[PDB]
Amino acid sequence: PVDFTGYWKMLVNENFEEYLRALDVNVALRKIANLLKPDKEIVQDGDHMIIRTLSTFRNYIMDFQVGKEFEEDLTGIDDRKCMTTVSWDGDKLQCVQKGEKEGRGWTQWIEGDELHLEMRVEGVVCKQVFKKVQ
Repeated sequence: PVDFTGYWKMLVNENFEEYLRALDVNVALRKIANLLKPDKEIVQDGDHMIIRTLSTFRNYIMDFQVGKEFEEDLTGIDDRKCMTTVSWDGDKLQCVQKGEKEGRGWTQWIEGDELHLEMRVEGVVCKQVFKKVQ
């Protein structure tokens, strides 16, 4: 129902250190992650989506069909593998990442001209907000 396609620049990044720690990211890699302001480059065609999380350090690429469970390789983040499903919730995207960590996933939606992303694991919540450059 919504088209997320765009290059979205980060404006807000709350509790990211707390989220990476809950994934057992070691202290040096958390130190550099503090420098980063990852952007979202998204291309979508219907239920097919590529979400490229771009940073000067390391990118993370997601490439998926909404509603199709897939083996997600989170190499670069915590190098785990998850059984992951992205689903439509109205205009919102809900992601459940099944694996070692409880309650791992995220929610993505657009409010106005703002891309919103909440990342969760073990009850830690990271809030990110992005905007296209007008």
